[PDB]
Amino acid sequence: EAPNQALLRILKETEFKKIKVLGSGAFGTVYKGLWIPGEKVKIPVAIKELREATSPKANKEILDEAYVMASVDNPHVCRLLGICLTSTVQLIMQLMPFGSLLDYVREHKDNIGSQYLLNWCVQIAKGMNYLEDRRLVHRDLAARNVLVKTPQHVKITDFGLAKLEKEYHAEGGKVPIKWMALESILHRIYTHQSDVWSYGVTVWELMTFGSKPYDGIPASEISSILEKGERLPQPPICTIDVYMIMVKCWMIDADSRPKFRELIIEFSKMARDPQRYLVIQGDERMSPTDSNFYRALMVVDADEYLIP
Amino acid sequence: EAPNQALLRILKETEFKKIKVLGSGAFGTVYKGLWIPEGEKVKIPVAIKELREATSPKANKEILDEAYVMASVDNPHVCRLLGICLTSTVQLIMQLMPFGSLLDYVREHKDNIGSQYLLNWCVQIAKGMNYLEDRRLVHRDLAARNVLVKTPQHVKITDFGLAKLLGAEEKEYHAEGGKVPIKWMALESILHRIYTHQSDVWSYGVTVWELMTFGSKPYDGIPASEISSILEKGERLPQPPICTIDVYMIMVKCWMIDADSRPKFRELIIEFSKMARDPQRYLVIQGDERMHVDADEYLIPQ
Ligand SMILES: Cn1c2ccccc2c2c3c(c4c5ccccc5n(CCC#N)c4c21)CNC3=O
Ligand SMILES: [Cl-]
Ligand SMILES: [Cl-]
Repeated sequence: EAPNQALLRILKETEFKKIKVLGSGAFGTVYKGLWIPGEKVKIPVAIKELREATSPKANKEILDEAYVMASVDNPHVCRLLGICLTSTVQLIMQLMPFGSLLDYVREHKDNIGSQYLLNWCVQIAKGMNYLEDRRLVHRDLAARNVLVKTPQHVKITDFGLAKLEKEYHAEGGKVPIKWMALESILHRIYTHQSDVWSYGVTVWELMTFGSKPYDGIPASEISSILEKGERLPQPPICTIDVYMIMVKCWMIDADSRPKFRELIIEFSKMARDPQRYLVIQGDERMSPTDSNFYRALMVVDADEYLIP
Repeated sequence: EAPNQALLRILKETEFKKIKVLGSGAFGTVYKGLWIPEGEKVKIPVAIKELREATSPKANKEILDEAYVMASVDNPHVCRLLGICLTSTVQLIMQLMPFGSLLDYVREHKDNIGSQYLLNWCVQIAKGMNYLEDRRLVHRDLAARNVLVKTPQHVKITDFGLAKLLGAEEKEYHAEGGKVPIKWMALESILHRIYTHQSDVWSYGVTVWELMTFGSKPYDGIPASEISSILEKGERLPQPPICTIDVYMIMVKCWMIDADSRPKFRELIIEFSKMARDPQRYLVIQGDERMHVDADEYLIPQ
């Protein structure tokens, strides 16, 4: 092949501070974080820290993870800012100052634009197919995990990636029942076509402007309702053609579900004529702005600093 | 062009129960069923089609394609689906025509069929067809068995399983093999697996035949393989005794070898509608003068 000249940066624990715990696992936990660096600018980040300081196998995994993430390089997949070799290893993953898409969309639903909505689907499909070109399974696609660099540019977190042979099992605790494919629910296994299922759901959240999927429904019921053939309802904005794309992602059979390269083609094709495929009231006139998540930090994007 | 806001509704199978089987196919089965919408307090009669297996993506893709068309078309003589069921084997839920296939209907009631109805049915079939020509969709399996009778007054088209949608770029669609029965298909479709709206007209001509003869089998004696020869030989379906030369002529044009020569559906509505003004003249039937908790498709619409 070719040399992987990916830079790995080692940051001191003093350099970064962890605001709050976003998620927890049997091994390791993930914190919302602020990184400073002696520079004026502050950078929002996600930090993954091993729960346990002394497990050879866990340490081997966390280093491979840091190897893949640093190895990853795509406009729509979060860059790995660096790692810090405490006894408990931590990995720093860039976060965008404006925040996540899900929150962003709820804040701006009134002013939201149809072209932007089709454009985000093409972008997420690009990151996922990039990820899938290497044999890499995201295991958690959702609108909270899609980050807004700018309203035109979004990126998806690559934390906790699993690399393939056909399928990989994953146990962490705090699992997201609603976004997972039924196959994943019953047997706790994740494939690319399972990730597509989560992709379908993500698009739904975008289309409804951030309504909660299967809202007010217990997680135990969800596995059964999927067997009965219930699925998410049509987004009022959505055309039948767009909805069909979501429906195919929610097909019980894995192979029936669309492959990611397909999804990129389709959405870019619909992106050429967005107004025919998505109908939003007062669609023609609607503006880029700061976000509520971004307000709390009040920040600098990581990508701009690193450029020099 | 315009956005398609036709809406497809997902329904959990617990919402509907199946009282009885209307018909069997190798693809799968159609059930008579009562559908209760959750929350809503009405009972809707419905027909549910269910495939034999969810095993194959192609099977999966075609049903999803079929369901997409049946939801997107809205015509008074095109049967519409109420919703879909994402179960492992996908389920199709459609408005129920209680009476059944027209072909079934004609044989049982041959003694009572007035000339107007036969003309009135012909008009209605064409009207639905003509809509599908507008929608760029070729039905690809028209027969009196695929024409259902919600009521004698009203009839709707059915079984879009074979139907394919033409590309704007391409005037005609060609598909490998022939799933469909030979007798209905136009000669170009048998020889070259070519299908066009004009090829649908040919099948239309066979559907009218079936009505005018009260459902007798086309080329009833003949095995399917021979049929391609006889058409080339020039034999065709014989004059329905009830039929005048003016009406039968119309069926002749449909089974013309040259597809562009045969009538367009638009024409067929006007030609059969004009006959429908003065039916006795254009159709001769003995005793013709003598011859004449709730849910519905209507209910769903405002
Ligand atoms: C065979 N059959 C009937 C027989 C007696 C009474 C009704 C039907 C019927 C109906 C439908 C269908 C229908 C809808 C889509 C596809 C096929 C349908 N069939 C039979 C075709 C097969 N298989 C239907 C059908 C759809 N609504 C029906 O009533
Ligand atoms: Cl999370
Ligand atoms: Cl959940």
